[PDB]
Order: sequence, then C-alpha cells, then structure tokens
Amino acid sequence: SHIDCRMSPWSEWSQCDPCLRQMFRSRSIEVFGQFNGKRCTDAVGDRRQCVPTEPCEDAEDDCGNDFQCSTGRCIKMRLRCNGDNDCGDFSDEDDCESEPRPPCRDRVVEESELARTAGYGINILGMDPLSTPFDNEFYNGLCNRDRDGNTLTYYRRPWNVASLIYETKGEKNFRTEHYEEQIEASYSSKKEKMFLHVKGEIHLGRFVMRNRDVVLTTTFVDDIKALPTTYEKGEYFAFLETYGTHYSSSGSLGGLYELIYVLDKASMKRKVNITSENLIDDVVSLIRGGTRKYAFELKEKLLRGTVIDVTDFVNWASSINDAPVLISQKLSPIYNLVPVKMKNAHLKKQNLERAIEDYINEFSVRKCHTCQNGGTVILMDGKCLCACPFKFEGIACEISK
Amino acid sequence: SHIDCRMSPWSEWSQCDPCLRQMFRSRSIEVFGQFNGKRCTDAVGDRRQCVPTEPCEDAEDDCGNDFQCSTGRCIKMRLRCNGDNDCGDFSDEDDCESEPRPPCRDRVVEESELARTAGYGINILGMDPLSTPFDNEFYNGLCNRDRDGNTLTYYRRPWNVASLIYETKGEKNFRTEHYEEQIEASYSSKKEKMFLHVKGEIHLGRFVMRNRDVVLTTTFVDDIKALPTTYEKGEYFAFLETYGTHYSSSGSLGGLYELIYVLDKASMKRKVNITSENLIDDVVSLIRGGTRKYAFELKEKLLRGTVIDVTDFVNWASSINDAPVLISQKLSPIYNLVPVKMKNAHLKKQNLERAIEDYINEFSVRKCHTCQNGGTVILMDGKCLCACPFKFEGIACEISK
Amino acid sequence: SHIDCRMSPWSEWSQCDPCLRQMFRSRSIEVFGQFNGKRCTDAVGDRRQCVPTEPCEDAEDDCGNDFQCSTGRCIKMRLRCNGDNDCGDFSDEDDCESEPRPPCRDRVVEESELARTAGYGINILGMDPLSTPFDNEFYNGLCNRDRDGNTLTYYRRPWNVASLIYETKGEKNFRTEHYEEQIEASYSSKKEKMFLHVKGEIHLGRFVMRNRDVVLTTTFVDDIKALPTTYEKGEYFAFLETYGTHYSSSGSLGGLYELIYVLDKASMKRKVNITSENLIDDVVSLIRGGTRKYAFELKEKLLRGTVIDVTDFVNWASSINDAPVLISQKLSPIYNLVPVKMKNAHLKKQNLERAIEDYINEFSVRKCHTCQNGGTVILMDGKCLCACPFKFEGIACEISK
Amino acid sequence: QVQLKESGPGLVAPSQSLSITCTVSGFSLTVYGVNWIRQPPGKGLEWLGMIWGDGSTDYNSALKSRLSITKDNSKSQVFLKMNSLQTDDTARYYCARDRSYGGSSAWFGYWGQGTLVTVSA
Amino acid sequence: QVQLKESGPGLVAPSQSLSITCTVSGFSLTVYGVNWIRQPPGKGLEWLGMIWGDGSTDYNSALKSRLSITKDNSKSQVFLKMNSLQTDDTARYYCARDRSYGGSSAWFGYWGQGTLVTVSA
Amino acid sequence: DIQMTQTTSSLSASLGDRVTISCRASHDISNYLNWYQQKPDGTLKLLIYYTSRLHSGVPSRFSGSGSGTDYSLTISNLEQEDVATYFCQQGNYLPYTFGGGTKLEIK
Amino acid sequence: DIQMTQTTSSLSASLGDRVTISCRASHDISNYLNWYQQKPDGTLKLLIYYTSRLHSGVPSRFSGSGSGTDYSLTISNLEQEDVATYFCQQGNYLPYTFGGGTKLEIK
Ligand SMILES: *[C@@H]1O[C@H](CO)[C@@H](O)[C@H](O)[C@H]1NC(C)=O
Ligand SMILES: *[C@@H]1O[C@H](CO)[C@@H](O)[C@H](O)[C@H]1NC(C)=O
Ligand SMILES: *[C@@H]1O[C@H](CO)[C@@H](O)[C@H](O)[C@H]1NC(C)=O
Ligand SMILES: [Ca+2]
Ligand SMILES: [Ca+2]
Ligand SMILES: [Ca+2]
Repeated sequence: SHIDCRMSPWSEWSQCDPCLRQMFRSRSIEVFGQFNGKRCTDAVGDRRQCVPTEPCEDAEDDCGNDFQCSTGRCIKMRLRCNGDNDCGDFSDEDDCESEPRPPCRDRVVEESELARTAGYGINILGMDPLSTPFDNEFYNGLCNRDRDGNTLTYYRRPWNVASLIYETKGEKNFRTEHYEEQIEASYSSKKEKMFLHVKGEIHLGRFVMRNRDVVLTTTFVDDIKALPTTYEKGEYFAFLETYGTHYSSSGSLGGLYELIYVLDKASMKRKVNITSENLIDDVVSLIRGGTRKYAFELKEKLLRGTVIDVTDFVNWASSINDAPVLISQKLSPIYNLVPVKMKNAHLKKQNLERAIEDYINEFSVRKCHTCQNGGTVILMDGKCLCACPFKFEGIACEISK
Repeated sequence: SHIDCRMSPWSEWSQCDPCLRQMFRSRSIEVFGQFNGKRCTDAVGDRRQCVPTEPCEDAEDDCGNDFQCSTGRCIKMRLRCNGDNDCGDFSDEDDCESEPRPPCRDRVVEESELARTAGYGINILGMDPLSTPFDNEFYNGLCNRDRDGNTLTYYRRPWNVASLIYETKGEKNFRTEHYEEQIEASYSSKKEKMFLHVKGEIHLGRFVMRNRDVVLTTTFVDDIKALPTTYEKGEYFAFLETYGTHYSSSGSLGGLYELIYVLDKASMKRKVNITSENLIDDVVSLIRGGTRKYAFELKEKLLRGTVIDVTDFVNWASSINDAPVLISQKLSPIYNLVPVKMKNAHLKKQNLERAIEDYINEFSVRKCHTCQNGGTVILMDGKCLCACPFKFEGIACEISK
Repeated sequence: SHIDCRMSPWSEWSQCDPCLRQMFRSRSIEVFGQFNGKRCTDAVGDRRQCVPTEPCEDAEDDCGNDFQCSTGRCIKMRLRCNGDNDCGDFSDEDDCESEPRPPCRDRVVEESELARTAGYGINILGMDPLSTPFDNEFYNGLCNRDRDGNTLTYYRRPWNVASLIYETKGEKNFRTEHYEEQIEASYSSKKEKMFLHVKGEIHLGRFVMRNRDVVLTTTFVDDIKALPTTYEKGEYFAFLETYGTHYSSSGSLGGLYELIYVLDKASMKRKVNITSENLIDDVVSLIRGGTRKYAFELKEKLLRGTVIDVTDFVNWASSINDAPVLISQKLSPIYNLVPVKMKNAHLKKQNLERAIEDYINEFSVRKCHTCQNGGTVILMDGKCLCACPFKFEGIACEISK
Repeated sequence: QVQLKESGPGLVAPSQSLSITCTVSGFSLTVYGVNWIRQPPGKGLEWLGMIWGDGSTDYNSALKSRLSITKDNSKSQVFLKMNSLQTDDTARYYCARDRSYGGSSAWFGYWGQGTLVTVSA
Repeated sequence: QVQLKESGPGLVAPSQSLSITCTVSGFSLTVYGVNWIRQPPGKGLEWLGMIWGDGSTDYNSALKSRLSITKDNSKSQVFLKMNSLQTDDTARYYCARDRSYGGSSAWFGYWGQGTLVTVSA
Repeated sequence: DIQMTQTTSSLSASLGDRVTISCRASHDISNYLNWYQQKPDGTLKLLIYYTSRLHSGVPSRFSGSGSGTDYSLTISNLEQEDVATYFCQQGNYLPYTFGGGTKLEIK
Repeated sequence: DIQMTQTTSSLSASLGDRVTISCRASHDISNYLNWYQQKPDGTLKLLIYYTSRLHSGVPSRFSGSGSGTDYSLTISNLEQEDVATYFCQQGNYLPYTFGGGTKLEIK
C-alpha cells in the first residue's frame, strides 16, 4: 500500500547555555514516505530562549606582540604596512606612514582565479561542492608565482595552497559490445544486444592545500565559536548543512562528457502464426565545463552519431580554459580545521565527529523498503522511490509489459 | 448521482484578545463536490470584534548597544555610515557625519539578479514558487564575490546566501519502445504499440541558504507578530496560504522541456467478414524558461518530429541566461524562520507545526469518492474529478467505446 | 405543450429603516419559460420610501492618532508626504512643507500594467470577470520591485499583491482517434468515426493577493455601508450582481486556443436495391487573447487544417504580451473582504453568505424540465432551451432524422 | 418611538430567586442588544451584563456565577434570573440599549423606566 | 478582570506537608506562567519557584529538593507542595502572574491577596 | 475595572451662570466618555457621547471636551430644568464603570 | 545571587516635596529593573518596569531613571495616599532578588 513519514518522540530539554541563552532538544526519523506517501519534514531540532544563572564570561587570548586586526585575526608586525591585505578588510593599510614596501618588488604578476576559490567543502551525500572555508587572499609576505604555458603569464600563489601545477593532458575510452543468439527447431527465436560507451576527460591543473598554519575566513571561525559546548544533534546538523562534512585537500579541474546507448531485440515464432517483435533503445548524453555555446553544440552533435569535424572539439578545448569544474577530489574531514587556540576546541571536534557519524546513519538508503523484481531504490529529499528496468513499468516495478 | 459539498458546524468562540480585539472560530470540511456537484467555498474561519478586559501591554528587548533602525530592526553600530543600506529604508545613511567607508574599497562588482530572488517560498500542494521571505539587500559589511566564466564579471554575494556557483552542464535522453503481436488461425489479430520520451535539462547555477543568524524582511516579521497566541485554525491557514508552507533552502536554475507520444493499433478479421481498425494517438510537449521568441519556435519544431538544426537549440540555451526558472528544490519547514528573541516564539512554532499538519490533512484527494475502471482522481479548487483511459470516455469513466 | 414563467406572491413588508428611509419585500420564481414560452423578468425585489420612527444617528470610531483622509480612509502619519498617493486623491500631498522624500530613493521603477488590474471579481454563474475591488495604487511606503527577463526592466509591486512572478512556459496537445467496422453477409455495413483535439496554452505571469490588512477602494466600502442591517433578498442580490460573488485570489495570464473535428460515416446496402449513406461533419475553433491582427490570421489558417509556418505562432505569442486574459482562477467568497472595524460587520457577513446560498439555489437549471433523447439543457436569461445531437434537430429534440 | 418596561415581582424572600422580564417595543431584538443596570439607593450606577442580538452574552465578574440572562425575540422580551439574594442586592433595576448588536464600545442611548426591588424576610 | 485567589490550611505540624491553591481568573493558564513568592515577617520578599504555561518548572537553588509545583489547566488551579518544614518557613505566600508564556526576563504584573502559614514550634 | 472619580459631589449656582463638572479616569480611554442626567423620579437620559458629540434631543447649551485622563462638562445659562445629578462613564474596557455623581442645585 | 542594597531604610518628608529612593545592584543587569509598592496589609503593585515605563493604571507622579548599575525612583508632589514601602527587584539572572525595602513616612 502506502507508507507515511513517521518520527520518534521528543527527547528532554537540556540545561540553559549561559552565553547563547537557549536550550535544545532533538528527535529522530523512523520511516520515510514511500509509494505516494507523505514526505518527511526533516524537523530534527528544537530551540527556545532561557535565563542563565551565571553571567557569560567569554574571551580569547590577545595577539601580544602581534598586530590585532579589527576582525580578531592576529597577524605579524612585519605585515603592518605592505602591498597586501591580511586583516581581511584592509585594516592594516590604514596607517602606512611613509616609504611603502611592496613584497613582489614591481614584478608583473596576476591574481590567479583558479587558485582563488580552491578548497571546496563537499557534502558526503550527493557530492555537491560548497564554498571554500579558506581565505585565499592572504599571502604572508611572499611572492611565489608559477607560469602558464598557454598565456606565458606568471600567477601569484596564495599562502594556503601548497602546490599549483598547470598541465595539459587528455584521455578517451571507446568500448562497444555485440551479441546475437538464434534458436529454432515448428519453432524459432532471435535475440540481439548492442552496447555503447564513449567518454573522455580534459585536465587543466591540480592543487594541494596546506595542513599546518592555515588561515580561515572570519565567518567560519565565528560560526564555529557559536556552537554549544555539549552535544546537540540539531545545531551540529545545521552546521554540517551550512558548511558540508568534508573539504577537498587536493583536486583537479577541467571537463568531461559521456554517451551511453543500449539496444535490445527479441522475437518468437510458433506454427497459427504467432509472431512477436520487441525493440528497445536508450540514449544518454552529458557534458560538464566549457562555454555554453560550444559545449551544447558538441553535446547535440554527439547525439546524432554522424562523423563531425575536429574544429568543434578544438573550440570546446580552448573554451574549457574559462570555466573549469571539479572532476576529481580527495576529501578530508571538516573537524580537522577547528583551530587549536580556542575554548574547548577538542570537545567541538569530538562533537562534530559524532554528529557526522549520526548524519551518515540517518538519511540512509538502508531504511527504505525494498522494491520488487530487481528494482533500484533511490532516496531523494526524504522520500524513497524505485527505479525500474526496461521490461517493467509499474510504480513498484511489478507490472510487466 | 451528483455529490454536493457539506461542511461541519462551527466551534465555540475564543476569549477577547487584548491586542487584536477579535475572537475566532472554525469549522471543517467533509465532502467535496463531484459529478457536476457544487464546489466547496472553503470559508473555514470567522472573526468578530470584541471589547478586551485588559490593556494591550506588549514590550520587547531594546537593541542595547546596537543601533535602532526606524523600522524596528536592531543592527550593529559599525554599519552607521557605509556604502550599503541595512535598515531597509536607508534609515542609517541619512545621518552620515564624514568620510564614508565603502566595504569593497574601490573594487568593481555587480549586483547579481540571480541571487537577489533566491529562497523562494513553496506551497507543499501544487509546488508553486512564491516571493522569497528573505532580505537579500543586506550585506553585513562584507565584499564577498564570485566570477562568472561567460562574462568575466564578478558578482557580489548577499549575506543570506552561503554558496553561489555558476556552472555549465546539460543533459539529454531518448528512449523508444515498440511491440507487435500478430495472431491468426478463419481468424486474425494484429497489435502494435509505441512509446516515445524525450527530455533534457539545462543548468545555470546552484545556491545554498543559511540556517542560523539570518535577516528577514520587515513585512514577514510584522505578519508573524500579528498571529494570535492561542491556536486558531483560520488565521494560521491564511498565513500558510499567503506565505506558503515550506521554503527552498537550496536549488538549481535553468530550463527544460519534454515530449511524450503514445501509439495504439488493433485489428481483427473473421471469415461474415467482420473487420475493425482502432487507432489512438496522443502527443504532449512542454517547455519552460528562456525568452518568449526562441522557446516557442523550438517547442513548435519539437512537435512535428522533423529533423531540425542545432542553431535553434543553441539560441534557446543561450537565451536561458536572461529568464531562468526553478528546476530543483530542497524543502524545509516554514516554522524554522521564526525569530528566537520574540514574545512566545515557541508557542508560535508549535502552532505553525500543527497548522501545517492540519492543512496537509485537509484539501486531500484521498477523501474523493473512487472513480471507475481504474481512473485517476485529481483535486482542483475543491472539486474532485476523474481522468479516463483511451477506451472509456465517460464523465465518471463509465461509458465504454 | 408550452410552459410560461410564473412567480410567487409577494412577502410581507419589512420595517422602516431609520437612515435609508425605505422598506423592502421579495418573492420567488416557480418555473422558467420553456418551449416558446414567456421568459422570466427576474424581478425578485421591491422597495418604497417610508417615514422612520427614530432619528438617524450613525457614527463610527475615528482614526485616532492616524491621519484622516478626505475620503474617510485612515492611513498612518508617516505616509503624509512622499512621492506616492495614498489617500486615493492626493489629499495628503497638498501640505508638503519641503524636501519630498520618495521611498524608492533614486531607484528606477515602472508602473506595471499587469499588476494594476490583478484580483478580478468573478460571478459564480457564467464565470465572467468583473472589475477588481482592490486599490492597486497604494504602496504603503515601500519600494518592492521585480525584473522581467524579456525587457530587462524593473516593475514596481503594489502593496495588495503578495506575489508577482514572470515566467515563460507553454503547452501543446494532439489526440486523434479513428474507428472503422465493416460487416457483410446480400448485405453490407460500414461504420466510421474520427475525432481530433488540438489545444495549447501560453503562460505570462502569476499573482497572489493578500488576506489580512488589505486596502479596498472607497466605492466598495461605501456600497457595503448602504446595505440594510436586516436581511433583504433583493438588495443583497443586487449587490451580488454588481460586484460578483467571488474574487480571484490567485490566477495566471496568457492566452490559449482549441480545435475539435468530428466525422461520421455510415452505409447499409441490401438486395430490391436499398442504399443509404449518412455523412456528418463537425468543425469548431476558438482563440482568446493577443492582438486582433495576428490572432485572427492564425484562427483563419488553423481552420483549414493545412500545415502552416512557425512565424505566425511566434508573432501571436509575441502579441499575447499586450492583451492577456485570465486563464486560471482560485475563487474565494466575497464576504471575506468585509472590513472588521465597522458597525454590524458580522451581520453583513452572515447576510451575504445566506444571500449567496439563495442566489445559487435560485437561477438553477435543476428547475428546467428535461429534454428528449439525451438532450442537454442550457439556461439563458430566464429561458430554458435544449441542445440536440446529430440525428435529432427538433426544438425539444423530438424529431428524428 | 422606543419604549421599555420592566414589570417584576417587587418583593422576594432573602433566600429565593428573582425574575424580571423587560418588554421592549419599536425595535426588533435581532439587530440590537439590551443591558442591565442597577442603582443602589443613594449610590451610583453599576453594570451587570448584556445580551447580544445573536444570543451571545457577557456577565460581570463580580456576580458572574449567580447571574443568567435569556432572550426570546419572537415575544420581544428579555429575562433576568439571579439564584441567590442578600440584603445588599437592593436597588432599582433598568434595561437599556446599545448602539449596535454588540462587539464595540457602547453608549446606552434609550433608557427604560426601571422598577424598585426590595428583598427582606 | 485578572484576579487570583488563594487557599491554605492555616495550621500545620512542624513536620507536616503543605498544600496551597492559587486559582486564577480572567485569563487561561495555557499562555501564562505563575510565580510563588513568600515574605517572612520583618524581612523582604523571596522568589521561590515558577511553572511555565508549557509545564516546565523552575526552582530556587536552596529549596530545590523540597518544593513541588503542579498544575491543572482544566480547573485553572496551581498547587504548592513543601515537605519537612522547619520553624523558619512561617511567611505570607503570594502568587503572581508572569510577564509572558515563560522563559524570558520578567516582571510580575498581577499579584494575589496573600496567605499566612504558621509552623507550630 | 477602570476607576472613575469625580472630585465634587455638590454644587450651587444661580440662573444665567455657567458651571463646570470634571471627571477623571485611571487609564487612557481614547475619548470614550459619556455624560448622563438623573433628575428625580429616576428618569435617565443621554447628554453627550464620545466626549465631544451632542445627542439628538439635547439642548445646544450643553458642551464638553477633553482628552487623555481628564474631561469636563460645561453648563451655560443654568435653568431650573437642569437641576439633577450628572454621571460619567467609560467604554474602552470591560466592565463599564460609572461615576460617583454630582448634585447640582440652585441656591 | 545578585545582592541589591537600599541604603535608606527610612525616609521622612512633607507633602509636595520631591523624594528620590536609590537602589544599587551588584552585577550589571543590563537595564532590567522593576519597582514595586507595598501599602499596609500586604498589597503589592508594579509601578515601573524596565527602569522607565509606567505600568497601566499608575498615575504620572511616579517616574524612574538611571542606567548601568545605579538606579533611582523619583516621587513628585507627594500626597497622603503615597505612604508605603518601595522595593527594587532585578530580572536578568534567576533567582530574582528584591531589595531591602524603604519605608516612606510623612512629617
Ligand atoms: C537498478 O535500477 C536500474 C534502473 O535503470 C536497473 O537497470 C537495474 O537493473 C536495477 N538494479 C541494479 C542491481 O542495478
Ligand atoms: C491516472 O490518470 C491517467 C490519466 O488518463 C490514467 O491513464 C491512469 O490510468 C490513472 N491512474 C494511474 C495509476 O496512473
Ligand atoms: C449536451 O449538449 C450537447 C450540445 O452540443 C450535445 O451534443 C449533447 O448530446 C448533450 N448531451 C450530453 C449528454 O452531452
Ligand atoms: Ca599587509
Ligand atoms: Ca549602511
Ligand atoms: Ca502620500
């Protein structure tokens, strides 16, 4: 029949947090809606204002001999007046007395847009990238650069990125299959299948971030610092939803495309001439990266299957330079970025770890009810649904025709 | 027969509200009109003015060290004079002492219209987008930006949006099926069916909203504050109708189209020569997004099935950039946006949850009387109706021919 | 047999209204005119001047701290002098001391014609749109705006309109069916039927009105205030004819067209050579919206059934922008708009509800006598009439040929 | 013309129930309401309750438990019943009219004559 | 018309429990909270406990293990249970309404009348 | 439960003289005040409503105005018909509360 | 437990004089102070809340002022109906604490 969304009862309220002035509670989900059921609302948290008993005394150690930015980020005194912004809002450039001293010393370099957004946060479910937690405009008084062969231009490297290699390489793959079986004795039968798969990838560069002495944006540190000390499922789930669960410590950029074709045929004759002819096709195409003029042109040219000129491949190749995507990642957990110099940072790391494990445990395909006749179960926005093969077209993949 | 709408008796009046100076009562719906019946009027509430017993004494915490906007919203003191509007009516820019300090510091940026409407409110029934409850003109004194590959232009990012990535990708699909049965022994029989399906998507960008520390528009907070303290079904149902029941926490933008074609054939010869020929056709096309010139031309070309050039597809894909739509959503309940620091916020949240649940329970197709011969029931403006298959053309799917 | 209209005797006089100085009475209709009978004059009310017993003393609570417009409408003091008209006759702008302060503050916005007439009143019988009760020139000192993709211009959004979304979408459909039976044994028989169906829609935008704290025109409020305190059927019927029975709380705009083709053949030969041939044709077209040049040309081309070019479809789709219609509605009862702060407002709501029940119960085709041989009865201006199928062409569908 | 009368029993025992029937004329009761006011001797007025046009009613908190008001618009009269009696409950009892059927700030426009009730054993 | 009435035993044994009832009028307990306050003779006031409209209870640090507050929103009554009394518990017990539904900085707008409870020594 | 207070309880004046009667409230009633007249034999009549308007059937000599918590009623050209007792009433909050009353005689 | 101290346990003045009662808090309570008045036989009534706000039903003679840590309640035009003891109570951290209490007399 039909199954509706059901959730567990509420838990008990915690004590009042002396700084947030709130108390929290949480529940769980038992079953997702399936088969035209009600999808889940995903309300797993609760919060409410309270009155503390003791006043909230919150502080962090000052820089000391280091400069104190207006956002709280400590920078060294040698960076007080130079050619770069380190406070994040040009707080250090407002008192340049005399004799400016740029670090690169008049050399002609450019801000690389490829490395300016490196370090995407990645959600583990769905693999959708998010905005980088690092602040890639900090240079730490260095002038590290790197040369791009296509334009013969030298691009400055930010502090957080430990490696920036521009390299050109390409790949391809082309596999086809064909079967044909014929059985007859009156009687007859003919079967035939055909498979296509084409895919090729274009690489532009590859980066590796740092591990020790990194600099994060002010907003990420403030969002971390507002977390409750104890373990509250709702608030840490909200943090995970906002910033993802992992961040890419290394990756590549470029583009790719695909083409998938399936053919199936069958017949059966008896002799009262009974004849049957079934023909089934399926074509899929995908393309990522490049410019929305050449890319979609090539996507369409690929579908018709006629032989095309190489110029469009070259045009898409040259346009891949202006809108790269993230083709390969290597994830690292987000709690490794919790700063050492912080109140109860270790407890925040433990809580984040347990909350990531819990978040993986929930929203799992494993609680969805199984389909019938070899269906495939996909979870999409709190509602289980089945995927059926070519032969079956029922809602539960049970109607055969 | 014909079924007419019937509605439940009223409940008891509430006590006089000291501030609204009104009382409320509510009723319920039992049966929708069906089979040329009378549709329901959906007047499920009532209000009458009264005389309160106690004076309306309502107070909320003052800003304290924060600035007080003329619209009632507390903002930080550092935002007194800069290059942006934060109170929502330029209330802070009218008293600028001297030396304005723009946050971007002479950098050239553009206001993205794509991000100015993000966070659409969505009614759970019908999935119709509404106006966004958020205020995306608030920047909180930051100059976060991001680059678009096609135009080499940097767009500044609002405060509420936590992620905004411009990306190029597309999809395509083409599945066809064909079955054919022939039986003869005199006697004869011939069958033929054919299914087509074409569908493609174009993606433009993707956004992620925030969870904690959001800023909402003044009208939304005013309409929230006007809610009754107790539970009145009519007023909360009206709020849910005006503002929807869920809001888009993340989604994708672009355009899409579809095409569905079904063919049916039948025959039978006997030998009293009795021969019959049955032909049933149905073609459906849809298209959303782009500009009103290329899109309709492409839609009309798709309907014929003739072979057409790629230039019109490219024209339409290029025109998607100026009139995108909302292709994917991720719904979150509306009661999560209730500001924490407000009188009786938790009571408002509990009541909003109960009202959403009751709204889902009402206006349900499951109450409609079942149709005949496997027809499909649809609810449309408080009137149930049946949809019939190819062979049956009755009002209630009862006439077979 | 012919049936003439007959109406019930008068009711008893009401008492004398102290302010209207009139008394009222009403009657009912028994049978509608049918079969060349006398049509009903539909005179259901009566009134005559009288002499009151008490002096007319009517007063209402003043605005108080708020400004009093010259028409009586109370508006807040902060809207006294700006760039917008709020009292409805620029009554507040004639005492602007100096330095007018527009709310938009140098932004460029335009007056949207689409949103100036949103909220049409709809009579439940016949579904004919009427003038909107709302006043869409009132902005309440805000500068909400929105962008149109086709023209890249921002249109200001009125206070009463709670949603305004420009979107591009269209639909198309083509269903055809054909049956053919041949039976022979001398003897002969032929049957043949052919059905066509073409329909498409164009979408332009969508609007949603408000429910709480709306602003109506003064004429609607004054027409409300002239109603008798008690229940008089004639006066409330006249009100419901004047302002309709419902108002559009949400709808779409655009245009659409349709086409239906029915074909019939028959034969039966026996051998005394008896031969019969019956041939029946049916062609209908419709078109609404757009400009009277492209639209009529398209209607003429489509009717011939020849294959036409796409440029006319594109021109008509372009002209749809300048003359839209209401393609979708969501009716709400008219008594919901009675202002709360008024003398005996709840009595007016109850009486309007009873009057709508009485108005639906009367003027119903259920009182019309049934036709013959599956005829369809239509009511037209107090005169029942019958619709006959193909074979029958009598007034009462009684002549068979 | 608008006129009101109160009738009444006049004398009752110090432990029984009182019953007063106020008869109105010149205005239908469906679109108006009627109030009740008593004036203790050598004292000021005091409000007791009202009956709306549609049958709703409001009572004074001071004597809400032992007060009841009933209406019958067909016969055009309003009843008042008090379960308990004391020697303090000695006053002249009026019936009045509002500016509407209820639900708004009111001023009593037309007054009735008012009868005197004394309670003693 | 908001008012509160209080009822107490009056005389309790030096080792016998309390039972105090504070009935409310003019408002519903579902959207308001009630506080309990006692005033020892010769001294100032002292805040003792509170119950929210929801059902949550707050208690003073010293008398946490002794106090107990219960609510019956059907009859609009509030109970106080204190056990193992001493001779210092003799005071005037008030009940006062909270500022809001509960869970925020508050002022007690409407007070009760006052009940004195003496513990025999 | 608003407590209405009238300072004086008696006053004396001659024909052709004007006098003034004051009535004060606890809260702010937003110009919701009414004045009555209780002549002997228990005839009660409405004189003024909304603190400024004149009831139909009342002589124009009667006049009264005020705002906030203080209101007054002015009697000009005192005549022997106006020997009665005048009360005030509030209507902004329930339950409605009357006034103490001032006896106005001729002496 | 925040301790609030009222130094003047008693004060004597005459009618029509201005009197100021000072109440000093221990911590910083962020402008969250209230004043209560206690006539004899144990009647209580909130006059000033949030350190400057008149409760509904209270005459305008009472007024309060102060910020940060030091507050004061000022009574102007003293009458014979203002002989009571005034309390200050905070409401920032629970448990709430009241002041010592100052008894006002008239000489
Ligand atoms: C899963 O679903 C797909 C639908 O395309 C189907 O082909 C496949 O057989 C299903 N089962 C498995 C094990 O993949
Ligand atoms: C739903 O309605 C469609 C419309 O014709 C019909 O074909 C179908 O059988 C109905 N039921 C289901 C389960 O799809
Ligand atoms: C209804 O009226 C139409 C008018 O064209 C007619 O064709 C039809 O036979 C009538 N009856 C029914 C049942 O549709
Ligand atoms: Ca620097
Ligand atoms: Ca600003
Ligand atoms: Ca104006």
